[PDB]
Amino acid sequence: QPAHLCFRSFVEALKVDNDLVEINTPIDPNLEAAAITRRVCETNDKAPLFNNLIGMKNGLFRILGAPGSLRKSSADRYGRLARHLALPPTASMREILDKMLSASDMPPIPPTIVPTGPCKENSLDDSEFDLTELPVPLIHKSDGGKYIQTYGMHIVQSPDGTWTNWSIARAMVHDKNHLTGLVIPPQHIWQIHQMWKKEGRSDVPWALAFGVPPAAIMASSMPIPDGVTEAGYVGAMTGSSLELVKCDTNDLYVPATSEIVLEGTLSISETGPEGPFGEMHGYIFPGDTHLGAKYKVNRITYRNNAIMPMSSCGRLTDETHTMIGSLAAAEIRKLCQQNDLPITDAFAPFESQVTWVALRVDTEKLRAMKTTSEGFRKRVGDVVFNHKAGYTIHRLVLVGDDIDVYEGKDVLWAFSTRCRPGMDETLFEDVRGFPLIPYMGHGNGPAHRGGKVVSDALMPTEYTTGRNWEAADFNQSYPEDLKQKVLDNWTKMGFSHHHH
Amino acid sequence: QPAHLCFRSFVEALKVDNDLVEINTPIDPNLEAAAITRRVCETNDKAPLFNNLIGMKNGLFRILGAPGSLRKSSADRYGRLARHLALPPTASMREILDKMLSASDMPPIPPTIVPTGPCKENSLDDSEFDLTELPVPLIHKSDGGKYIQTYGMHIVQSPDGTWTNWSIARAMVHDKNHLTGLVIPPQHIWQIHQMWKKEGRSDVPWALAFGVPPAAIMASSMPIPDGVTEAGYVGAMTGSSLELVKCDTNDLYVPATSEIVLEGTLSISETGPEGPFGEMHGYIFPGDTHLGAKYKVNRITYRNNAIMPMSSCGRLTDETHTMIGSLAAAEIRKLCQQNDLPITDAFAPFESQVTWVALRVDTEKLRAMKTTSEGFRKRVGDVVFNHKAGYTIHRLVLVGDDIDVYEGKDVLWAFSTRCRPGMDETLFEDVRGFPLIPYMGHGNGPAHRGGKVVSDALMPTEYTTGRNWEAADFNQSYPEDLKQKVLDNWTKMGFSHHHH
Ligand SMILES: Cc1cc2c3c(c1C)C(C)(C)CC=[N+]3c1c([nH]c(=O)[nH]c1=O)N2C[C@H](O)[C@H](O)[C@H](O)COP(=O)(O)O
Ligand SMILES: Cc1cc2c3c(c1C)C(C)(C)CC=[N+]3c1c([nH]c(=O)[nH]c1=O)N2C[C@H](O)[C@H](O)[C@H](O)COP(=O)(O)O
Ligand SMILES: [K+]
Ligand SMILES: [K+]
Ligand SMILES: [K+]
Ligand SMILES: [K+]
Ligand SMILES: [Mn+2]
Ligand SMILES: [Mn+2]
Repeated sequence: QPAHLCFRSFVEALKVDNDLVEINTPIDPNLEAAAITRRVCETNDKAPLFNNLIGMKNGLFRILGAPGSLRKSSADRYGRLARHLALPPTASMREILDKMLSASDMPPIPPTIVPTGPCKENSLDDSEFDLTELPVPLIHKSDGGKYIQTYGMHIVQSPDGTWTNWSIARAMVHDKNHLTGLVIPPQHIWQIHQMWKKEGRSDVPWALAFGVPPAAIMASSMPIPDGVTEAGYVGAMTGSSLELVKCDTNDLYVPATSEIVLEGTLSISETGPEGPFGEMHGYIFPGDTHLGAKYKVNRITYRNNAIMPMSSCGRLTDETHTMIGSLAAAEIRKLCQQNDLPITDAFAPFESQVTWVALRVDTEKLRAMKTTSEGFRKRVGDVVFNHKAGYTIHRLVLVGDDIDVYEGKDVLWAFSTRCRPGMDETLFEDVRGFPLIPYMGHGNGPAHRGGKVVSDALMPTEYTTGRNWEAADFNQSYPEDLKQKVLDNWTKMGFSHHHH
Repeated sequence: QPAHLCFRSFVEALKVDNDLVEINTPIDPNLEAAAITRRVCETNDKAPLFNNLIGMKNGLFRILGAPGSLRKSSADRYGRLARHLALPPTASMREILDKMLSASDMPPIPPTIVPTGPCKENSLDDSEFDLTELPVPLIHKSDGGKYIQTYGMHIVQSPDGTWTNWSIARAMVHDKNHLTGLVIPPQHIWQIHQMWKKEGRSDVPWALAFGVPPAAIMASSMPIPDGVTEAGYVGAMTGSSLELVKCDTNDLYVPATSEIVLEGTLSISETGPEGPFGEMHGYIFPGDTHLGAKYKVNRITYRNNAIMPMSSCGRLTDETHTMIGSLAAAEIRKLCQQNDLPITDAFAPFESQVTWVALRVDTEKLRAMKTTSEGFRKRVGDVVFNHKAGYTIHRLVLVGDDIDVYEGKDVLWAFSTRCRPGMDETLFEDVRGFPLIPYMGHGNGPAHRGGKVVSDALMPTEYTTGRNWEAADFNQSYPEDLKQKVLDNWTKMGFSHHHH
């Protein structure tokens, strides 16, 4: 099966790429696996596959860390993401995000039901598993629980059957047969949950599939529109209907090649202690436990030699930066274009801990609008910050056509030199805020509201007559023939490879 | 003579360090020298010494580019700056800035007059030179003139004789015997100029010395206090009285080992076209010429085989970042401490194009103040932004004791995650602004006023009871013994030198 359609094939792809280290000696899921993974993520090393996890019983489970993290070289920096999508490993960010957006104007390709698959190789019923006995990792030393769920896909369906959502929300083990986790607005698992609670008749039928098709985990992490079933979007994106099998204890459908599947219910009434957890923005607040959603597990099914993917998230760079930030930015780029805003590209700079999105503007189009900074900043912020795709983003930086928004250094340069603090900015206090950012949920103001800003790094003449400067750089402040002479004589004179 | 006290010895030091490329074939001062230098600065290469400059006559002149730019390795990144100051080449930024501040609580060591020196090896009077005939560089393709002065020291003295200031302000050739340049408030050359214009009797006696003692060019680029003679400060800093010779046509004194010396006057009445110039913030605005100050040159003296230093300034990283930013930040650190503010360290991040300064706070001291963010932000901004040392800085970022302000990545992390836009910031509109930043002089508001902000990246509990988080990083979210186990087994398991 292809790597983008089968997690087990994706692991083999990473090996073939010389992008995997298989650790076959005993590794402790209490911190050690996540510590190795953390170091990998902070150094852009090869992904670790822990084949000998202390506490692994009857096939549950091996761990793959850092599945969507960065490689060291510039030439295949995003290779692990490209391997989720059948793209060449040298794919640019622009090409990855375009591939993630491509299904947005295609008909869905709904999934195909098959009668069985590898996820049915083993099962454990209600008397045979205990979630406290599995090798679930403690990921950070102060975490409030063992976070079994950092890279699986929650599957829930609207009561009317019309929308089936796939999404990554965190969850940790509560006891032998329950998990707790975050289920918060405006996320789709929350939106569906609310539908079931207003009906008031039963808990939400639920499954959580780990080690799903890599193309499906990518869509699970992208804020595609309300009401859209991720399976059909992935089908369109990949040009192939995904094969799903039915759960044994409910009528939801899971990828046939899922490594591990939990089946059960998400309660519409119960809660339990959840968190704290070491989070995307680089922090944990020890002892900051709050009630979260409560899931009951009725059944586990799994592949022989099952592998659990894990995100050891925190400071730069991991799946929470490469996937949450970049995929939000892709959806925001589309959203702006559909609102007739002249945006060509969008990216969430890593240097902003993916809290900013830089929006590249077609300034020829801007000029024809015959508008001003104040008006244009307000229009952009109202579109993005009132939409779910803007949830996690607190600062939008508008830049002209000379800036490559996928290059943090150039975004930082533009922001720092072209946006006058205050005067060139519009603050938004009456929009939903992202409470996980420290300055929101542990800050001086309301955890759930405001704290957002549009910073205009467009220069004045970019609204009127056109760019009126040249950069004081080697590229722009010397003629072509001189530049080429310099480069051709560089090593000859005494001064100092693309792949490496 | 030691390298920090003699420019010619400093060039030899850079060679011995394998930090120099001597180019002995013909190089054009029309762009080519500055293009090579620009590339050096954008790639942290070795400093270029152009020994065969097309148009060099009767010893005037060779060029050294990139004299205060960065080296490639992390271990001696600031080595070229250390070589200005007799510090080991591995010196940290903290050690360089401490050495620049050390004279601030020492008695001055005034200079020693000697009867001659190498700067008197050759002379040209009023009938023998023509500044349009020398190999003065065109540094950027759209510059409004040939900028002879990018790394020399202007010397002017108060009418009462009590203060002699040394400073770098840019100047370009106007005609055979004049230069034009920037003389703008609040700079000391401007402050002295104003004194002479209010007396109204004569133009300002003036000299411009190129290739001065490296310790003296550093102090020339630092905003030490009003009224303080840079020579005595350098004397104290170095522990040695500087040797100066008298000018031939005026009574000012120049370093004895200066490579080239211009003697003349700065007019109290005349102006001439000046600029545009490719500037520190990374831009040139072609055709943006304005009247600047006008200098008359009456005499040139120079060393045999004289060498002119040159800054090919613009985008990262050159002398305008490493010296203007860092030395302002050092003076701001001192200024805050003298105003009883609990600041331990200050640095202007390169990523902010040296427009921000990050101030590290002793949060134990902050806690004893029993204050709030709003009050503390106002107090810090009022101290810094009303002082000359704050002129070039438009954003101050306050951070707690965990952040290394000399590490841009950590400053960016703190800013982006701990400062809530708007609410955690105070804007300052009634302070002097730096017009050279594009968003000031080519922006939407007053070029000379406002546009400044204090951004508080201190978390709430840092004012009260103490830090209440741990970072979600390898350093902080795993115990010591585990971390060390991981590191000791890293290459054994399969994963990947300080000098490289
Ligand atoms: C890649 C990624 C995405 C996480 C995520 C992480 C990763 C690695 C974890 C598991 C490591 C940390 C926690 N995560 C949560 C999360 N969304 C959320 O609501 N709660 C979370 O707890 N997301 C973000 C979420 O998946 C996106 O917002 C999706 O758009 C949700 O899909 P939806 O649009 O269908 O609601
Ligand atoms: C390192 C450095 C400093 C420049 C400088 C450059 C460099 C490389 C140039 C020459 C390449 C670009 C232009 N420069 C100017 C300048 N100050 C100024 O007022 N006008 C300028 O034109 N300075 C900043 C100035 O030297 C500091 O502000 C000093 O504090 C001035 O000394 P003072 O405190 O005694 O007035
Ligand atoms: K999704
Ligand atoms: K602007
Ligand atoms: K000075
Ligand atoms: K704050
Ligand atoms: Mn969805
Ligand atoms: Mn001075």
